[PDB]
Amino acid sequence: VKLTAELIEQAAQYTNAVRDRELDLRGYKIPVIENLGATLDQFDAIDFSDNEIRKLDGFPLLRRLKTLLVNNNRICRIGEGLDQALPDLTELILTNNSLVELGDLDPLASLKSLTYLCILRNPVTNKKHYRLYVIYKVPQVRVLDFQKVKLKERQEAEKMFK
Amino acid sequence: IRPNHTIYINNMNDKIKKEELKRSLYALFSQFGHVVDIVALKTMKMRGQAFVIFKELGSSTNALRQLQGFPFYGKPMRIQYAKTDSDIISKMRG
RNA sequence: CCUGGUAUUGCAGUACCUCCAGGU
Repeated sequence: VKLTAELIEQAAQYTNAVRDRELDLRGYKIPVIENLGATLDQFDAIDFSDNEIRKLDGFPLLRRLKTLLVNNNRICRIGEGLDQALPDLTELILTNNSLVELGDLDPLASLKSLTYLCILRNPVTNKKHYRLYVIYKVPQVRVLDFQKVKLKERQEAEKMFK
Repeated sequence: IRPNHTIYINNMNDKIKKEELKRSLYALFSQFGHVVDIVALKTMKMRGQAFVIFKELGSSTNALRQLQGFPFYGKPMRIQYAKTDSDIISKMRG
């Protein structure tokens, strides 16, 4: 069940609860993110929850995409050119995925508008200094794992890793 | 209070602006199923609370058990099944 | 809107939403 143009065209399309245009791509068992061209850059949000995607990569240039819900997939790596295809990405929800090393979260530093980030229920979470590492390497984030990035944490992350 | 499509949350940090609260609520609760809508006001009466509505009932029950006391913006949230059925649910059913 | 501090534990359908001081 390839993510195909035909698949996207019959997919529930609606205005979500936070007033954004969202496309519903839940529970299709998609393994690879591809063929997004067919959405025609018409969505503010794309819901990819409960699928089998391994890597957050493969996006076309999508100027309107601001929210990516990627819950319960198998994300173990993040693509390197994400800001070049998603310039205004502001919210990224990665709860319950497979990111294991702090260094695998490095590609998120290039998403200049990224403000809401959630990486809960990922092995990487239990790594020593996981929170400070994210704060220093992705300073554009204001809310991390539903907790406010505070000044004291920023300073503390400036010492360690300076 | 029987299982319900809508969950009632209280004990929330009322300093978060309304639109940010609703967007984080949506994000957090999307992991269990499609959230149809969220009702949250900052009036004196309703501040620190929110109603989260899900398409599927199993999603509401799972959310309730798994996020009971989850630290959200600094406080442990308290979740419960809503007393009544949500207007949106009643309209979607009949 | 942003810092501090402070009140409120309340079952809803929303112009907006505690108050106090400081910053814009």
